[PDB]
Amino acid sequence: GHHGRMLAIKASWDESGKLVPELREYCLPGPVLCAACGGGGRVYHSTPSDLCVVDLSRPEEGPGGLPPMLCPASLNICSVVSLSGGTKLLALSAKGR
Amino acid sequence: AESLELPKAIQDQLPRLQQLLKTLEEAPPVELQLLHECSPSQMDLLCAQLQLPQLSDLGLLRLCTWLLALSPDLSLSNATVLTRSLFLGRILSLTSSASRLLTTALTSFCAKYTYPVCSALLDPVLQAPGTGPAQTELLCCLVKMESLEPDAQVLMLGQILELPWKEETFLVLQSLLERQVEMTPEKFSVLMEKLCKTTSMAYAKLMLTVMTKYQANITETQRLGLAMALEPNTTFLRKSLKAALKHLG
Amino acid sequence: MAVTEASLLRQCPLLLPQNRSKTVYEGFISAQGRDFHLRIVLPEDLQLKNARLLCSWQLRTILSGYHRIVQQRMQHSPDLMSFMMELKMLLEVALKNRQELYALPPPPQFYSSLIEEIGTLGWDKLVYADTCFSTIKLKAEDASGREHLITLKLKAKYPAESPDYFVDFPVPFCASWTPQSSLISIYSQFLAAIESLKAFWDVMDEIDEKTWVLEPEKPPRSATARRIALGNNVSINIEVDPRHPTMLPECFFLGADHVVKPLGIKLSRNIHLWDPENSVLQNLKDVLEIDFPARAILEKSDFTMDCGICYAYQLDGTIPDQVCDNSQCGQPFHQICLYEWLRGLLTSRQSFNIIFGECPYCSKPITLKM
Amino acid sequence: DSIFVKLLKISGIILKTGESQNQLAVDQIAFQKKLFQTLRRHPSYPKIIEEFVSGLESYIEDEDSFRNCLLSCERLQSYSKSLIKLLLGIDILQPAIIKTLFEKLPEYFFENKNSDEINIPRLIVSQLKWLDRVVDGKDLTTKIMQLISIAPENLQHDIITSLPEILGDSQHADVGKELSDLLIENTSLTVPILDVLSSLRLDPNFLLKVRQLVMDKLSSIRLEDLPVIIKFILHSVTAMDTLEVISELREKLDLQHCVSSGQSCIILLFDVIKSAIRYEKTISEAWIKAIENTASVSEHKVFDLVMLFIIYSTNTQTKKYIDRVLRNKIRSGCIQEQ
Ligand SMILES: [Zn+2]
Ligand SMILES: [Zn+2]
Repeated sequence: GHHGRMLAIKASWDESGKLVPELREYCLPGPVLCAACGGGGRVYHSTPSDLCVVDLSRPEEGPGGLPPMLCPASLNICSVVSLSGGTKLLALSAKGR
Repeated sequence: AESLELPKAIQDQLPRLQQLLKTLEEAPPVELQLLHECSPSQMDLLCAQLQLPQLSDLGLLRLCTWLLALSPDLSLSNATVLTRSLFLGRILSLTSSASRLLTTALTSFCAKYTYPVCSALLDPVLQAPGTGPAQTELLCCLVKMESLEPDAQVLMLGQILELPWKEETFLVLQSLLERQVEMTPEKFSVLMEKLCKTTSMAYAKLMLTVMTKYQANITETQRLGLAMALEPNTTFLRKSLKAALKHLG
Repeated sequence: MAVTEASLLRQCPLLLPQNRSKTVYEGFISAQGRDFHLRIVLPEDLQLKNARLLCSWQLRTILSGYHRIVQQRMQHSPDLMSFMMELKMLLEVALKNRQELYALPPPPQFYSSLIEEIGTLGWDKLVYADTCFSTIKLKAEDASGREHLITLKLKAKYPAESPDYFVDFPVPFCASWTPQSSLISIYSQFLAAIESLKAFWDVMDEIDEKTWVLEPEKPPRSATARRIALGNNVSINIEVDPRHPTMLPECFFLGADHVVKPLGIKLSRNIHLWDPENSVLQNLKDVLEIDFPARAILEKSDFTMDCGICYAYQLDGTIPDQVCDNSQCGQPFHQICLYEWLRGLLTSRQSFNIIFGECPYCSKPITLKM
Repeated sequence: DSIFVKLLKISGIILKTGESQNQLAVDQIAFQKKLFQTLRRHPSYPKIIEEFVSGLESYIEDEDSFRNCLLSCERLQSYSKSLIKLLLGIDILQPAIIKTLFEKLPEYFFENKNSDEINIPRLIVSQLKWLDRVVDGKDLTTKIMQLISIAPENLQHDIITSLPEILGDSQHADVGKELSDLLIENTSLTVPILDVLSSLRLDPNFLLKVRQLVMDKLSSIRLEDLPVIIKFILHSVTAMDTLEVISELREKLDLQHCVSSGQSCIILLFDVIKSAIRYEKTISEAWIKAIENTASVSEHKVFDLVMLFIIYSTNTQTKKYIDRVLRNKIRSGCIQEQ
């Protein structure tokens, strides 16, 4: 969602020994403008304040607690996974650059 | 008399069930999973029909262990119907303090299914006449178990408080309130109102213990109620009670 | 009440009959300081055999893999009353398992009062505060100039209840927590615990500098025992009393039984020449009439001081202690290894809880006392 | 500005604020006899003690003043007994002081471990230990028992434990009966009662009675307490009460019934039974003579086997006799797979 509802799904297979879908619904800060996925259970999303990141990687997660990258309002993000060294992403910052 | 049919699987496994109970006088089966197919109405015939009431000290105890393994939890009403065939006879029938087994068995069972257990049984044990030391000592142990979590001591409170107050209610209730069980002032006031309606040694100590732990919860108006409630000169330890009272003022 | 005219309202306040024939209830249900939507349509008669139960998509999330449980509950349940009792009991269960979604602090009490009490301490002290502000860690100094940390874990109401206080030093730490007590209270208590051990830390730091400490390796502040090495292939394990550290400790000897004998015998002669004015080392050197080597570690970096049965140091806490009474072997072993060796062989002969046998390497008489 | 503090100063003691141990201007004997004869010669001599104890009770309403009044006196010519202790040495004040001492103490249920981690309940009870005269036992009793009835666990547990130093010789047996009264009435406090009864001065007949009154409710007892229970049974056991208790013991005991903490204390029970039977041949001989006399029933139980293995493992003089009994039992078509 835009008003910062995030939906998380996973396979649980717990307590009955049968596959049950483990849902969260997170309510994250900020009107979310754009997001993308990076290597190792990481999502880069953006609010018109800040460009923030979310680690799902550890069933899954109680809260979805999140740092910025101190980058500005990037809308329309994109990711290329390098695996050379670290991950290298491409953005359009809100001002038009 | 009533013309009720047990589920056809229970009428079928009714003698396998009668086998298994007998077995438990000498990890659980599927036969115990068929109780989920009983309504409390059919279950009521079924408790009487398994003749759970005559199980040994040993026999009952092993059993209780099995019901507590069950994965879909037993419905409020169903869980209660059970209690009254399982224990309530023996509890009422108690003369000398309950077997370590029935304490254990009851307490362990009470540990999972405490609201159905205690929502059912507490009232009648106490709404029975000729309730003696033998009966109280296990409802003493009920409240005193670590397992009886705060939330459940609160639910115990909603129940202990809805009963007519006599000496038997107070002694158990002091020991629930002895933890510092959390109170909405809604219930604390009623406890205090109810407390404030009286000659008794039990009640003396009850009031005293409230006013040390829930000093914190004592309003001006509740301290007036306590001034009212301490009026008596039959009150033993009055100096203590009024010293504690005056110390709030 | 008995009737669900009144018992329904008294147990589910937030269930409002829309239709005249009390057939559509709607509105809410309460659940662990959390109200949720509900829209619960009955048939033209009061029957739950057929009933529509629709929800918030929020409610579908929390009734994850109980869809069938509650479908059972609808068909087997007598009344709507009883259904709601169960649906509450059931939500409480679902959420207490999913208990990792909860807990908002009281900001007018907490964040400020915590900033206030840390100001009371001083800002030079604080070393760590968690981004949930749940954990913090604080620093104090000894009179010696040693850093001693304290971890705190905080509740939603810090000043009301005790914060969980975790700290390394060996005697059990006691914090007189009142709702009136603060970070400064427990900090003074922490300094009190530091100074009762002030002589103790000095005796331990002295031993750790001047002697070949063996069997705590980077010891914490919690260690009261200190396995010192002396010469090679004999050791002394030393437990010290923290309140009387300079005073005589219980001490005893590991190694070859021909090497331990004169040392024990000279300790028994010279134990009255212990004096608590000197250090532990300055009393042991004149009691046992020896010096200690300074870290035969760096020269003897591979002397194979391993079991020589299993070829490992540290088998399940145990150390190479059992040795050969021989100048030419001197090979250490473990209790478990030497026992599973000497019991397995024919030749081995046991008195009561002792085995006499042959040393594996040199085939000389070796004794094991379990 | 009270007759209490005034007449204390007259009789030759310094009554301090309450922050360090109270000084004493005269000898303790001199103080006590002077305070006695000064209250004697005062007009309204029977009525001065009411005013005396009213002044005292109003004085000791602060914690710390009272606590310093309970603590060791400073001796100028160098420690001594407390001001309340030296008052208690005076017999005419004594019953009144008991009355007061017992009246207020439930204030200190929940204020245990104040300032220097000292229990004012233990202080106020330790004012009654080794008293060289007691005027009234029965008053003292009925109040101590009513206190015991209501009070939470460790407090009363401690009173129980301290009862042997407190009580005079006339009032042993009395207490005995009413403790057996408490025994049936509460289980939790089985242990210290027992310890007490065995550290009292009583008649052995009564002890037989209570021991049976153990034995009947022994299914109701949580396991933790059993060892010291059964230790008590096997020190109360005579040479002549051997098979009696043992047959009864051997019956009532279950060890199917008890079952992670259960297993550990079962083991520790067996340690304790080992030490019992290890440690008197009286039991071993008669124990066996009580298992051979159960060759009748095919139904003799897990305990009888495990117990045999035990007496063979521990007791040495009997090895032939165990083997003899086991062989004459096992041939008979008794002990088998099941
Ligand atoms: Zn080894
Ligand atoms: Zn060798």
